Amino acid sequence: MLVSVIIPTYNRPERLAVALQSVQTLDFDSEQLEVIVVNDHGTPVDDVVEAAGRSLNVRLIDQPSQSGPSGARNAGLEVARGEYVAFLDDDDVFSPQHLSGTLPLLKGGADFVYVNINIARTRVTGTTIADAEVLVRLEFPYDRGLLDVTNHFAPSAVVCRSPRSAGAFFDTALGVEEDWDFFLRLAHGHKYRVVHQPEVAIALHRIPGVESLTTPTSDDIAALKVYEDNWHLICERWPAATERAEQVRRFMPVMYQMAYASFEAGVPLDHHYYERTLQVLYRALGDPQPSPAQVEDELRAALEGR
Ligand SMILES: O=c1ccn([C@@H]2O[C@H](COP(=O)(O)OP(=O)(O)O)[C@@H](O)[C@H]2O)c(=O)[nH]1
Ligand SMILES: [Mg+2]
Repeated sequence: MLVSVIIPTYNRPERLAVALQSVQTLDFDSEQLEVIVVNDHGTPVDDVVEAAGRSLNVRLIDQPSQSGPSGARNAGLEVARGEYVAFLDDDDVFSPQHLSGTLPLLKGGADFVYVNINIARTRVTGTTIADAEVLVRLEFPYDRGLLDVTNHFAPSAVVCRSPRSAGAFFDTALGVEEDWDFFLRLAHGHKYRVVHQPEVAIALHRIPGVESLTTPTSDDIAALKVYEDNWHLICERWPAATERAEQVRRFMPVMYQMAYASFEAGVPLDHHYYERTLQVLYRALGDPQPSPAQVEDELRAALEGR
């Protein structure tokens, strides 16, 4: 009744079990918690979910077709009983303080809370986040409209007042930045009151692999093209609610062009170039307004590695 956790999962049965165990080690009264696991028509997860059910009130929904992370999260939102919903992607983990650290804010009058994010480069558990290898963390306060510029967190970091009660859902046409579109839909479409909670963190696993052993393929260009396209899509859909954020939006195509040129020249970008761009854009939104040529230079240093 108090909290529903929504875990969409697709051919990751091993990682799903790590995510579910991180729910089992929540410091929380399990009487007030329901877990909804949504299999997006991948390989079965009944055994994983059966195991977690020994300690949790878990429900498995089997999608009859692969609909995407948007479709699968909606499947969970439609059936969620909790006053508040907490998203968890099957390859991230909660810290034990995930709900004890956010629920006071939601009950006190927030509708939307996001916590710090540790971008973990090695696989960790819910009780072992501090053991993660971490080069960058997403800990941006909510005082400059960075969210109006571009996405600076991920669903696993979000606890929010029931989107079904608001009639607010994920857009199934978006396969990338669907979460950004959704957060803007709550914040601007439904006037959710957003609050940052820096005392709580999750682990979001971004394990490097082969790409930095090879070079930019024409698929890094294809994927960025779709990212760029959806970014323009959502920008048109949700106008910035401040003129400063509206001006800083114009830096993202500058950054995209820099990225394309690098890819085309066969030169890889920093593995965290997006997150280093967040830091540049967060500065461009505040304090004294830097010049546009200074910011264009910082984007350069951000995409290089420095
Ligand atoms: O067709 C898909 C692809 C992914 N997912 C789920 O959506 C979440 C986010 O997917 P992923 O981790 O690949 O997203 P990213 O971290 O790249 O945003 C995970 O729980 C996936 O299992 C899904 O339900 N259907
Ligand atoms: Mg993921």
